[PDB]
Amino acid sequence: DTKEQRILRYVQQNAKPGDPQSVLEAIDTYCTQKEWAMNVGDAKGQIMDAVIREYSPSLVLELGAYCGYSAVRMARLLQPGARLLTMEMNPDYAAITQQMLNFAGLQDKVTILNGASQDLIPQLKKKYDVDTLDMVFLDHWKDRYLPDTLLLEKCGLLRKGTVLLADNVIVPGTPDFLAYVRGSSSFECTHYSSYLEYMKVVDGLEKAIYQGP
Ligand SMILES: Cn1cnc(CNC(=O)c2cc(-c3ccc(F)cc3)cc(O)c2O)c1
Ligand SMILES: [Cl-]
Ligand SMILES: [Cl-]
Ligand SMILES: [Cl-]
Ligand SMILES: [Mg+2]
Repeated sequence: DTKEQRILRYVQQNAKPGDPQSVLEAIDTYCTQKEWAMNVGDAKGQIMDAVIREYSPSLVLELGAYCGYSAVRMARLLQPGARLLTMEMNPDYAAITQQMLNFAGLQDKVTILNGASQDLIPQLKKKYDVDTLDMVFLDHWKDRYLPDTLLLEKCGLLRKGTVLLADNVIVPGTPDFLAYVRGSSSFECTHYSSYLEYMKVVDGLEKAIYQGP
């Protein structure tokens, strides 16, 4: 089997069904003790939690679900009725993410879409009945952060106050995105320094709040 299958199985056998916190703890334990994986992790996860709680977004888009760690993290803190859409281009990972959400009991709050974000973003308004997004979590291929941000704007999915939160702006880094948002009058940016998941290596999140045209 794959690392991702092994992570899912560990959760199923070491967490309590319907208990998202136990799911996060199980993944963190597995990835610290057994096999590293590119989940956002606890250090950066705590920063994400603080941001989610500050904004209480009604509609969140995540780019890059992977195994669903961040989707569980965010969805567990959403208010009743609030929703998460998460995109994952790898079908095997999309299936892991669905099963992870199912186990966590969060499947009614989250929709996991299998496809490249550049292909799905233009369908959000008509197919998924989206008006604008309250928050976007970027965690997919690092060279897609900038083009997909520009695509979100083109498609009319950003509003004044839409919070972009980007993982991995130090490692692996996303230099074009980071330069762009920090240099743009349409974004107000804040850097949250942290650590790479499960590693004593500096990383960070960037929050970029959209200001309109
Ligand atoms: C498999 N996959 C398909 N798309 C993606 C998008 N994400 C990343 O590439 C990603 C990578 C790293 C990372 C990898 C190696 C390393 F040495 C240090 C950091 C960490 C993350 O948090 C990430 O999100 C991953
Ligand atoms: Cl994650
Ligand atoms: Cl993608
Ligand atoms: Cl961590
Ligand atoms: Mg990441």
